[PDB]
Amino acid sequence: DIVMTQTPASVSEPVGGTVTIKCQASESISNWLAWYQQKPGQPPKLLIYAAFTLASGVPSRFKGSGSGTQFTLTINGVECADAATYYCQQTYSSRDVDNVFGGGTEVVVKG
Amino acid sequence: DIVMTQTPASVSEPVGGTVTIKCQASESISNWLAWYQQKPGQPPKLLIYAAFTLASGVPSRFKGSGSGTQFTLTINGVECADAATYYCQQTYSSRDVDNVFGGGTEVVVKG
Amino acid sequence: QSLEESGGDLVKPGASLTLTCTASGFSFSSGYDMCWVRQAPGKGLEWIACIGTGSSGNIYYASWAKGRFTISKTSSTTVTLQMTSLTAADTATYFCARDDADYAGPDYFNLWGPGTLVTVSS
Amino acid sequence: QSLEESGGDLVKPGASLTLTCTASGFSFSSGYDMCWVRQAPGKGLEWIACIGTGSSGNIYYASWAKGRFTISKTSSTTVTLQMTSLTAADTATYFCARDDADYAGPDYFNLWGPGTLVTVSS
Amino acid sequence: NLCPFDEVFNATRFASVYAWNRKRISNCVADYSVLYNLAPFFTFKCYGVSPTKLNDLCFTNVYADSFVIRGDEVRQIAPGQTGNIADYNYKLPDDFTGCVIAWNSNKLDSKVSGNYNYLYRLFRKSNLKPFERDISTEIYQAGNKPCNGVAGFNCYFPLRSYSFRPTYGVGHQPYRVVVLSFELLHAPATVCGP
Amino acid sequence: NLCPFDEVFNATRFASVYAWNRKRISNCVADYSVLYNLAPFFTFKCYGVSPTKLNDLCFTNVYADSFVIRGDEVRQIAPGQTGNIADYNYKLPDDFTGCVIAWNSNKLDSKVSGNYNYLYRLFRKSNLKPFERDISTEIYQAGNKPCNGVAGFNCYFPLRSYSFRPTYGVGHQPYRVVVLSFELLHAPATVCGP
Repeated sequence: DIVMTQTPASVSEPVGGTVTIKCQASESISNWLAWYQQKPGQPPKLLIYAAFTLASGVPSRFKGSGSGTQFTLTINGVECADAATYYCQQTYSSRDVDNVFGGGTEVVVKG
Repeated sequence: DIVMTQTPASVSEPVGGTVTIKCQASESISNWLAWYQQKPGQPPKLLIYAAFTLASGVPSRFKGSGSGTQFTLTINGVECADAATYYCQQTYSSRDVDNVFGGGTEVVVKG
Repeated sequence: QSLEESGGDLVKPGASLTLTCTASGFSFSSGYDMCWVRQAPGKGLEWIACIGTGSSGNIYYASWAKGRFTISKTSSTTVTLQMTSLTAADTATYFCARDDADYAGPDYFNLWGPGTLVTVSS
Repeated sequence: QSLEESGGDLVKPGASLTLTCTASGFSFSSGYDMCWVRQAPGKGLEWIACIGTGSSGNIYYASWAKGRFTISKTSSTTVTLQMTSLTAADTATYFCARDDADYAGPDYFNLWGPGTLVTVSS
Repeated sequence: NLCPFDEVFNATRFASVYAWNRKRISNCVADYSVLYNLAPFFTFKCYGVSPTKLNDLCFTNVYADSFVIRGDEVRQIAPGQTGNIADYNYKLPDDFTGCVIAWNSNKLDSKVSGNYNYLYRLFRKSNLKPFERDISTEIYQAGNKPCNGVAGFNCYFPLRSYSFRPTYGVGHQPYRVVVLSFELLHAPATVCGP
Repeated sequence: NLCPFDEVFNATRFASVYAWNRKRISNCVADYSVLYNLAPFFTFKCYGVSPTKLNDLCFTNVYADSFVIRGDEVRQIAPGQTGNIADYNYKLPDDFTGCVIAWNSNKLDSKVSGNYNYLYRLFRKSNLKPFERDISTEIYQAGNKPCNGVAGFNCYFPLRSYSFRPTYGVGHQPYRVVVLSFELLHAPATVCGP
């Protein structure tokens, strides 16, 4: 029913920059969305629930923004420890959906 | 703009008695006013701010009353430790005013 | 508290497996929803199923696994997922995640298990 | 906190002086306003000037001291006031009071300095 | 070809009031007797058309807007009303046509831990014109110094969360609201009753 | 000879609601275009005359009453309204003429420590007659035994202080209010627009 896509596939900036990741849904999903982070060889960790609220124990560098059909996640400062993969989950209508999760975005911090 | 007057110039009442000091403003200043007390050779001490509220650490005998253009301050009982000079301040409009403070009232406790 | 998973081993093509998710430090109360997801070695996350640990389980399935998979709760701390006819593309790491709201579906996954590796090859 | 005064000394008539107000235990933040008042030896208190300690200080003056005096903030813990063309009627004790609300004007004076005596005599 | 009322009404999760959904109903037959089993404790006080004769009438185009609000704020969803929800979240035109329905959903949208997923806009520069959604998350500057992204004093996040307290009265409980906007235009009738 | 709207509207500090200020406007030209730079976010809802055609009209005598109230209490400034402010602080006559203006002043009358200088009357023997002021601070007797100046149990101070909380919505923020009372009497016209 609702299918999302995540862009770009991969990003790269020096340590001082800010990264922005876009996730867009086929239909409006309102405020139901979640940004997850997975480092290699580890289960993913929740970062942004409700598309704005920071998780528990997450550093105050991940800002979520947008609502409706377009969502963005922005890291204002990378520190070579944020090199991971980021995912967006719709958590809105999961009756007949192939995959709640979107595609994977791989972040490379070239320090 | 606002010119204020304070009466009487000097008072003298027994230890158990009550003293009253009146302060009148030319134009309506509403509730903005403060009663200060200055002992000889001392900086003045704030007693009654906002024309009703007692300051911090002031004995519960100085009561303020009235609002608008006419205000009164009353000591229901003196104990020879309240001999000083009392002033009223408009703190309402000081764009072009010669003096916010009113005249001084010297209180003599005839114990 | 943890959800260490078991039953991960090599299975020949056209066979069946039954993985188990066991809770540690708590049991399956009715206030939480359980889910199973999988991840290919180099691809993104894929959601498989969810079961509610309440009085009336709201079992939910993805479109791509409508009849191949089957999830069922079997005890107070154990939920099993069984698949049949595993193909070459079913090799992946499977995670047993826990939800945070019982809205008949996978909501935010607050807690994740370490996940187990399942490979299909001759 | 204290606002001890300085620069108070005898001056011949028709000269200039520059008194200083120095804070202790705090710095002149944007929250609170500063003012200078004076008291003649036998008269009541008279207000002279006020300056804000914020981004844009709203300097004010009494009507009788429209241009004779000049008050300015020079550092984080020092505000100075300068008078010129002094006369025999300018002798008084000067206090540096601190306001409690920056409504662009002298509000209630919660804290006062000890004040210093300035005398004008030939 | 029955109208898709069940999916709009029997949806498990409704949108937050600020980012309300919008659905178009067209080319179907609409029935109103069903809206008793899908929505308990409904309240169909409404405007622009008599509810009793909705059965024998045709509607040219129908919009369905759904969200979740507090119990005591349901009176704010009406033409000409003034308040937080009407000004900053959902404003209805004065000459509104169509019917509004609200039903209690404590059993569906109340959690023991506390529902922190339903949000509403609290700060806004100016009131919304009718039918306009503000999905901006820009920090609100309530003082004189610019916020510059900092959320200190006089710098508040424009969106707050609903702190549902079912222990108190029905004014502190989540009510699900569905608004139907009808009309009558040059297009021939396409949505009709049974 | 411009009317003194600058002094009334751009005054640094307004009066408390219970001791509201009063000003007379006479023998001047009243320009209403100024009331956009001085008073942002105003609400010019008003009574007795069309606001737009005020430019070409002459007023017999103009009274301006200014004060500061809460955001949620602004709806109490209207003829016939009932409430706390309507009964005990400021009553408008039923046959009122003139226009009321209210604008948010969070940037001017909000203090980090807390605003404790604006007061409002909370207790009173009976409702105010239209256009009356009660500045008495007599201790209120809420029981049977006379207070005799004591403020103990069942003996309350009639005046309270506004505790503005800008963390909440605009309903807990200080709004500055100015009420203009026109009239039409035997005296010839003396205040007119441009």
